[PDB]
Amino acid sequence: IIGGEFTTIENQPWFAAIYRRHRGGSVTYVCGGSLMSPCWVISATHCFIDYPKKEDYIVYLGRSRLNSNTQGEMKFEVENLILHKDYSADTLAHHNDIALLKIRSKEGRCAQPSRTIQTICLPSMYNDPQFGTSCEITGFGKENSTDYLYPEQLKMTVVKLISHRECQQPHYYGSEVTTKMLCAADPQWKTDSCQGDSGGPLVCSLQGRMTLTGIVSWGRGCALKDKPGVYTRVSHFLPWIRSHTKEE
Amino acid sequence: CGQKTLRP
Ligand SMILES: *C[C@@](*)(O)[C@H](CCCNC(N)=[NH2+])NC(=O)CNC(=O)[C@@H](N)CCC(=O)O
Repeated sequence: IIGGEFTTIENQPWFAAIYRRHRGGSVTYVCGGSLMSPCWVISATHCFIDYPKKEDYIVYLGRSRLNSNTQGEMKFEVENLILHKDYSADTLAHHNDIALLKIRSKEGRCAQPSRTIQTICLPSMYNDPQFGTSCEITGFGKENSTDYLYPEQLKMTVVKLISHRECQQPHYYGSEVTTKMLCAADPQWKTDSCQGDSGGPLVCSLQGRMTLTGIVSWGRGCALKDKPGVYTRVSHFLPWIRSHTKEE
Repeated sequence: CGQKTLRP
């Protein structure tokens, strides 16, 4: 992230840090997540691309520190990693970035939602805030497009939304921005998300409870004059998600 | 869901 607010597993209790292991003991941080039910996390597809193995991935719920154990945290097995059968990306954008991981306890059970371990509310049908709504994102993101270490303490920042009228313009992303993805930025060059941030929360609370409005996916450069941040609008994926969570 | 605890 490029905002400015180190926070904790109590400010974004639904966030799931996602890790990939190695034959040689270690683990490295891939992308974020969002609890939905007890055993279902939900990220972006472009993360598990080059290494599509549900077996060599470990997932953390209830953890604020990057390369260090947060007491009262739950480690999971990704017992089922199904992605989106229409994901594709071009020389700029990414379409249909959304996947679901079904997790199970090393002991044999799902999430036991508690203070830190909490779940988000899905948005209803065709329902998104207006183009002014400040929403809030987080993640162990890159603190600079050029920077290369992922900050050690979970981050957070608020950002204003943007319209089709706005983003579709010439000095922006033209026709690369579609209707199944939200554009977001601050007045100019101050805040944004970034790499490492993907697969994690655009957060706006609607009608009371804070819901999963969007999901970080792409953008040219982190925090750039006339260059928003794009999130996969969960709005349209509502049936997809529900269609897999019950049977197949 | 949307239940954000209070630790201020
Ligand atoms: C996969 C995920 O970690 C990132 C999130 C990038 C978010 N960036 C901003 N500014 N919010 N997704 C990607 O890296 C997908 N591809 C792109 O962003 C490319 N268009 C990168 C272009 C560039 O770095 O200038």
